Amino acid sequence: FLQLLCENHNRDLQNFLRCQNNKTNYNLVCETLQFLDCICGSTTGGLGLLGLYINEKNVALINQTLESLTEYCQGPCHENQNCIATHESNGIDIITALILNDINPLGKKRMDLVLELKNNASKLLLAIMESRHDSENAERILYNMRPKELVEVIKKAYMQGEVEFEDGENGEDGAASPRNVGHNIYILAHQLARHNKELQTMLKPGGQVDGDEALEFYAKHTAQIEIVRLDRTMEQIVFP
Amino acid sequence: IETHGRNVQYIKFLQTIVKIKKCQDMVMAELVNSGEDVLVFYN
Amino acid sequence: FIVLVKVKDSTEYTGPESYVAEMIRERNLDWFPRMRAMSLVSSDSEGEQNELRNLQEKLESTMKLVTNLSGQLSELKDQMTEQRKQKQRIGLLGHP
Amino acid sequence: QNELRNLQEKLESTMKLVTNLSGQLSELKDQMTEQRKQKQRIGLLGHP
Amino acid sequence: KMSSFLHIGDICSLYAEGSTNGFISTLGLVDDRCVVQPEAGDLNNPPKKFRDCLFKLCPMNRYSAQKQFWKAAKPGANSTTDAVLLNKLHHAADLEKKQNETENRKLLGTVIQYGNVIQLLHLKSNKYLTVNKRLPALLEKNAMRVTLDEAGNEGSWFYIQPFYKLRSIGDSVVIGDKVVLNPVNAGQPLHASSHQLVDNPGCNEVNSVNCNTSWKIVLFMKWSDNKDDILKGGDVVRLFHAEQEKFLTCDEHRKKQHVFLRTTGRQSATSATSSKALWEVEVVQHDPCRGGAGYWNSLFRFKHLATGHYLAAEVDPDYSLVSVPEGNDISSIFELDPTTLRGGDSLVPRNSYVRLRHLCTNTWVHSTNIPIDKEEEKPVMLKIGTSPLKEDKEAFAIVPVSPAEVRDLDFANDASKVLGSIAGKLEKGTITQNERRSVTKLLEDLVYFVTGGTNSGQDVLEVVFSKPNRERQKLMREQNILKQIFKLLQAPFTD
Amino acid sequence: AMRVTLDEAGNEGSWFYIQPFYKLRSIGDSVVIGDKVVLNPVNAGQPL
Amino acid sequence: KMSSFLHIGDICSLYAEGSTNGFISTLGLVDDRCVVQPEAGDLNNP
Ligand SMILES: Nc1ncnc2c1ncn2[C@@H]1O[C@H](CO)[C@H](O[C@H]2O[C@@H](CO)[C@H](OP(=O)(O)O)[C@H](OP(=O)(O)O)[C@@H]2O)[C@H]1OP(=O)(O)O
Repeated sequence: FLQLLCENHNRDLQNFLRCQNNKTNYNLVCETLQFLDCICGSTTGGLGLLGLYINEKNVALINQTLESLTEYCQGPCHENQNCIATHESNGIDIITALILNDINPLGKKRMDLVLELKNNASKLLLAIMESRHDSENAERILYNMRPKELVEVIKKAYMQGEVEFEDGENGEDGAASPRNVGHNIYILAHQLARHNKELQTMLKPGGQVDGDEALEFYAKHTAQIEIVRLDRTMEQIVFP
Repeated sequence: IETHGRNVQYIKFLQTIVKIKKCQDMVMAELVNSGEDVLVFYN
Repeated sequence: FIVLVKVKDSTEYTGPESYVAEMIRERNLDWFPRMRAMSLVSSDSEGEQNELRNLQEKLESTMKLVTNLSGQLSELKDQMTEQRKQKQRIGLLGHP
Repeated sequence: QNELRNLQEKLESTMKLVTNLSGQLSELKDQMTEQRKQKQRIGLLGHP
Repeated sequence: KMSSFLHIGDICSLYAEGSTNGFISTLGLVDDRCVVQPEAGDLNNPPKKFRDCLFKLCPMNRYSAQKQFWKAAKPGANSTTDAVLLNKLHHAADLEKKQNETENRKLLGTVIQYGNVIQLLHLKSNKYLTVNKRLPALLEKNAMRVTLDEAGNEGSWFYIQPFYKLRSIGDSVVIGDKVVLNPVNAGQPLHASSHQLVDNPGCNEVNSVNCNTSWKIVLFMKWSDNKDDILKGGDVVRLFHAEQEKFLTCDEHRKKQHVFLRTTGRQSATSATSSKALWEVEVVQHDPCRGGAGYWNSLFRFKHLATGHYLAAEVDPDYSLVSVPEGNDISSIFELDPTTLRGGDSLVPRNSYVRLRHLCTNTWVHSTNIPIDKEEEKPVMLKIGTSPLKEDKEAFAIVPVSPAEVRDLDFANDASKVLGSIAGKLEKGTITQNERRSVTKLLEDLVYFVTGGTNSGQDVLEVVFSKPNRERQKLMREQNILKQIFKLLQAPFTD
Repeated sequence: AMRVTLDEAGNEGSWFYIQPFYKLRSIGDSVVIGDKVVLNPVNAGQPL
Repeated sequence: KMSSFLHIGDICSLYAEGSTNGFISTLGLVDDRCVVQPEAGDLNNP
C-alpha cells in the first residue's frame, strides 16, 4: 500500500515524498526499501540459494516491494535517480543478484514470478540508467555485473531456447516468454552499453558470429528511438 | 540447570522430560547445553 | 604514394607505411584527409598548452592554499598569548 | 590591449608571489622564539 | 584545538572508577576475561606496566557471513552444502570479511559521538571483545562472560554512554566521560565485580551484569600518530649500534643487571639481533603524553620490556650503565640528537641515527670500546659513560621492530613461567582436573602457533630459503624452552 | 704512495669519492657539514 | 634552514683528523704537493 501511495505521480508527489522535510520524517524510504529487499533476499553478498524458497508467497510482496521499488522508480529522473544513484553505488545488489541468478526450487507460479521480478527489476534499473546517462553510476551497476557480456549472452541463449521449446499459447496474458525476459535484459544491456565501452565490445562480439539467437533478437529489435519530451531535453529511448 | 540462570537442580528430572538409539542422540544435545563440569558428576 | 609504396617488404620505412600496409587488407575506407586535418589553427601552439576558465581558477586555488597555510595559525597563537597576559592583569585586579 | 585566460592567471600569480614573499618567514621566526621559550620552562621542570 | 576526538582509531586506554578503581588488564595472553587489579597503581599514576589497556575505536563490522561460515561446524556435523558449494559459501563469507575491512579503511575520519554503537579490539594481545548472552561468569551465573576472541563476534556491540548520561545524546564524547557501556544484543551492562581470582589477591573479575559501574575515557595518544613510520608513543625500538654492529644487551650476570653489548658473530652478515634489545622510549610529562609533538626539546626515559626495569646512569668511580627498577628520578631521563644533520623538519623522526646528551652531568655519551672482565673472552662486561666528546663511533639508530614476533614471544614466555608453576603443582603431588582441560593440551598449540620450525623441506644441511622461522625456533629454545624441558622432565619423572 | 699534483689545467686524477669515515652515513643522502670525508681516487685507486 | 649544503661551488675549507691533525696547506705557489702542518693551529682555532 505504501508503495502504491508513493507511486502517485512523481515530480512533485514523487519527489516530495522521496526527500521530504524533517529528515524525510525520520524516513527516506528508498534506502529502506533496498535494505528490506536485501534482508528478504538477505543475499548479503551472494544470495543464499533458496532464500526465495523461504520467501514462499512472501517474496511476491517483496516482488511488489521490488514493484514498489519500481513504484519509486518510474520517470522522475532526478529524485528517483538521486535515490537510484545512491542505491546503485549503495545497494544495487538485490537487482544484481536477481540478474545473476535463478531460483533453486522449481517454483510453481514461481517461474512466472521470478521472470516478473527480473523484468521489473530490469525495468527499474533500465529506467534509472537511461535517464541518468550517469556513466560511472551505470559503471557502478556495471561494476555490479562484471560478468558482463558473457553472462548476458549465456542468459539470452538459455531463455530464448526455453521459450521456443515450450512456446505458450496464452495470448497477451503476460509476455513471460524466456526470450521475452531475455529481450528485456538485452534492451537493458544495450542501454547499459551506451554507458560502458567494454560492455559495448562484448555486445559487438554478440552481434557477429554464426548468427545466433542474439542477432535474431536484436533484429526483432534494434530501435534506439530517441524521442525528446516536454521540453529542454536531449533524451534517448529504446524499447523492444 | 547447568548455567546460572538456575541452580544445579535435577538433571534426572530434565532427562525424564526426555532422557532406541534416539534417546542417546537427544542426551548428547542436552549434555551440550549441560556438558562437562560434572554435569553427570565427578566420578 | 601507392606506386612507390608498392614494391617492397613494407616493413621498411614504417610508421605510416606498416600502418597502412595492413590497412589495405581490411579495406576499411577511412584513410584519407576527409576534413579534419586541413592544416592551420595552430594558435601559437595553443598558448603553450595552457587550458580553460578552469586553469585560471586552479591557479588561484593553488596560490591561495599555499599562502593560507601559515598566517592564521600565527595570529591565533599570538592572540592567545596576549589574552593570557591580560588574564594575568585580571588576576591581579581580583587578587587579594 | 589586455590578453587571454592566461593574462588573468598571470595576474593571480604575480599578486600571490609578492604577497607571499613575507608572512610565512615571519611566522616561522616567531614560532621558533615561542618554542625556545617553552623549552626554557621544560629546562626548569627538569632542573635539578 | 577547535575540538578534540574526531577520528575512530584512537590511541587511548581505560580506567575503572567507583567501587574498585582498576584498569583494563588482560591476565596474560591465553586467558579469556580481563581483571580489575587494585595491584595496579593510581588513576593519576599508572603502574610500572600499563601497556594492557590497548583498545582502538573499531567500526561496527558485520558477522553474519562469519556466522554462516561457522554455521559450518554444524555442517561438519552434517554435510551436503558440501564440497565446492560449502567452500564457495564460506569463501564468500571470507570475501565479506575482506569487505568489512573494505569499509573500515573508508570509515576512518568519523567524529566519535554520543549514543553510537562501536566495536573494540586489543593491540598487545590483539584480541577481541564479545559478551555472551547464554554463557555465564565464574562467580555468579547472573553475570555474563566477557570473552577475548581471535576473530570477533556480535558481542562487540556497545553503547558509548557516560555515567548519568547527563551529557546529552548526539554530541562528541568528552575525553574523561565516565563511559558506562551497554551490550546491544546481550543486554546486561558491564560490571567490575569485586571478587578474588585465581593467582590473584589482587584482581577482580570483569563481567556483565546490571550495576552502576563507571569508567573513564583515558587518552594516551592522538589518532594522527597512527602513521606506523612515525616513531611516537610507547613504540618499541632496538638499541643496535652500526659501526660495531652490536646491540646494547642487558644481563643480570653477577646478580646485577649489567647492560653491555655482545660480541658480534658473523657480521659480514647482518645482526643476529637477540632479545636483549627490548627497548621502549617515551617522553616525560606528569600528565602522560603532553601536546606539541615537536620532539626537539622533548626528553626521554628508556624502558626494557621483559624486566621491570627502566634505564639510568650514574658515576663509576674506580658514567655507569645498568638498569633501574623505578621511574621518578631525573638521572634516568636521557636525551637525543636526531641524525646529526641540518633539520628543522624533525617534528617526528623515523628509524634513523640517534645520539644522547645528558641533563645533570650534561655531556655527550661516548661508546669507546674498553673490555673489562677476565670472566670470559668475547666479553660480557663493558663500559658506557657520559663524556662531552662525540665521534662517528656513536652510530646508534632505531629498528622499526616487527610487532607480531614480540607478542608471540611474550605470550610464550609468560605461559612458560606459568607452565613452570603448573609443573610445580604436579611436583608437589598431583594436579587438578580442569588444568588438563585448559593448558596442558595447549602445549603444542603454542608450538604450532609459529610452527617452531618443527617441520620443513630437505636440501643440503644449511637452512636457507623458506619454511618456518629460525628466529621462532631459537626463541623457542630461548624463553627457557629449557625451563619447559625441565617441566616435561618432571612430568615423566613424577609418573 | 702516489703523488698528488697541482695542475695548471686539471686532469683525470680529479676524480673522487665523497665518502665519510666509516660510511655509516648511508649512501645517497646529502653531505653533512662535519663529515669525516675519506675520499678515494676513481682511476688511481689508492686513497689519500 | 630547511637543510644546508645544496649547491656545488661552496666556499669552504678542509682539516686533517686522526694521526696528524693538520690542514690543506700548499707549501708556497710553485710546489706540487700539499703538506700537513702541526705548525698550523687548532681545529677549533685556525
Ligand atoms: N651479523 C652477524 N655476524 C656474525 N654472526 C652472526 C650475525 N648475527 C648472528 N650471528 C651469530 O653468529 C652465529 C652464526 O655464525 C650465530 O648463528 C646462529 O643463529 C641461529 C638462529 O637461531 C641459527 O640456528 P638455527 O635456528 O638452527 O637455524 C644458526 O644456525 P643455522 O645455520 O642452522 O641457521 C646459528 O646457530 C649467530 O648468533 P649465535 O651465536 O648462534 O647465538
